[PDB]
Amino acid sequence: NPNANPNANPN
Amino acid sequence: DIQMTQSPSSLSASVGDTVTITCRASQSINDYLNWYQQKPGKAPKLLIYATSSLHSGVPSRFSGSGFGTDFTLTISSLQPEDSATYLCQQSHSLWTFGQGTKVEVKRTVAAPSVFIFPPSDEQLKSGTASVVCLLNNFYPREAKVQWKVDNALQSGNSQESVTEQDSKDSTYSLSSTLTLSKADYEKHKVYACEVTHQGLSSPVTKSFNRGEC
Amino acid sequence: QVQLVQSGAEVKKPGASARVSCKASGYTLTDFYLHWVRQAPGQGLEWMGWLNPHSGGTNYAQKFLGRVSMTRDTSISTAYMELNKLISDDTAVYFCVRSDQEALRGAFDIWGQGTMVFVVSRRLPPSVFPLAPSSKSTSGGTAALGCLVKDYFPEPVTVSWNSGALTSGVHTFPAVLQSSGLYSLSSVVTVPSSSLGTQTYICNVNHKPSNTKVDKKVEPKSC
Repeated sequence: NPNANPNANPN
Repeated sequence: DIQMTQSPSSLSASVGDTVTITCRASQSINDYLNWYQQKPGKAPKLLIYATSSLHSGVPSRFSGSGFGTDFTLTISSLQPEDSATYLCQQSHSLWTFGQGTKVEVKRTVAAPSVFIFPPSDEQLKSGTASVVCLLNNFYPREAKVQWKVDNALQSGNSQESVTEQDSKDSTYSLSSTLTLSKADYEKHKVYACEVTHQGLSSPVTKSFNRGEC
Repeated sequence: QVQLVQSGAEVKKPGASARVSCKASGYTLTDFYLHWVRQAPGQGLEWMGWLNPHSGGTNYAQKFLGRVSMTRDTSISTAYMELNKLISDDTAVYFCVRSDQEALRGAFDIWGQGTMVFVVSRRLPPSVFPLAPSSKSTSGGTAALGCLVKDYFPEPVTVSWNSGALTSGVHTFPAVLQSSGLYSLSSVVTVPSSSLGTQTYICNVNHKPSNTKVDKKVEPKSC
C-alpha cells in the first residue's frame, strides 16, 4: 500500500 | 479521496485526566497520520506526525498510536491550555483532515458575574429596543437566563451566545439579548434578567426601571 | 523565525476571482512543498492542492480543477493562489502551509496566518449601539460595558477596543442569526469601575463585506 505523495522535498 | 472521521465529536475532562480521541480513515494510510491542535481564530499547530512522533516543542503528555485505518490520540495529564479542537489528517494519498474533536477542560465551579444594559437612545430611534444581560467568567457552561418584564416571564424574544472556553482560566461568558419593539418597550417599567447556575444557591436578578436609565 | 506571511482579506462578487499571496520568511521557499488549505465557517479544513515552488509543478484537488492556479515568484520568495468563478461556498479562511515530505512524512509544520475571502452579493452595514456602563453593570470593583452590533449581512464584523489597545477582558461573542436573516453580536469588556471617569472606551467595528467602519464611544449612563 505505497503512499502516492512525494517521498522527497523539492530541493 | 480518503475520508477521515473522528470520535467523539466532543468531550469534557478534568485537569490531570487522560483522554483519548479516535481517528478512522476510509482506506489504509499506513502510518501517514498527523494530529493538530486548533484554537478558535488561529491556524492549526502540528502536534504529532507519522502516527506517533512528537513535533518539536510538544510535551510527552501527547501520545499517538495506530496503523492502517484506526488511530488514537491520547492526552495524558490534561491541562487548561489543552482546551481546543484536535484534528487528525492523513498524508498518504493527497491530504485529508478529520472534522475535529472539541475538548473542554473542567475546572472548579465559578458562578457568573451578572451585568445588565438598557437600550441606547440611538437604538430607540430605529424602532427597536434591545436589553443585554452579560454572564461573565463562569464554569460550567450550563447557565439559564430568564427575562422578566414587569415580573412577567418572557419567551420567544431573546437570543443567546456563548464564548469559546478560555484557554487560561477555563471559563465561559454568555450574552442574552431581549429585543422588543420600541412601542412594546415603552409600555413597561421593570426589565430584569434572572440567572441560575451551579455556582449560585439562589437566582441572581439584575434589573432596571425604564426611564431611570 | 520561520514563518509564512499572507496578504489581506479579499472581498469579491460571485463570479469574480480571489488572489492570495504568501511570503516565505526564515526558510527557502523552493525547499518545501507549499499547500493551500481553506476553512469555511463552522467547518473542518479542506486541502486545495500543492505547489512545488522549485519546479512550478502542482497537484490540485479534483474539486478545484479548472478553478485554481498556484504559482510563485522565487525571486521574492512569494507564492500565489488564485481561485476563479467564485461562489458563496468559497467564503472561507485560506491558509498557505508548508509540508515536510522527508522528516515529517507529509505533515504540515509551518502555517500562514490565513486570509479571509468573502464572496459578497447582498450586503447591509451594521448598526452599532453602546452598551453603557451603569450601576446595573458594576459588580465588586468591576464595570462592564460594550457595543451591540446589530442587523448586518453577511458575516463577519471584527471588533477592537481603543484601536487595539484594549484587549484584556474583551469578549466578542459569536454572532447570532436573527429571524430577519441579519446577524447580530455584542462585544463587551470589563474594566475597573474607578476607570469610568478618566478612561475613554471606543469600540471599532469593521464590516469588510460592506467596506464600512464604525467607531462608537461608550459613555456611562446615570443609573
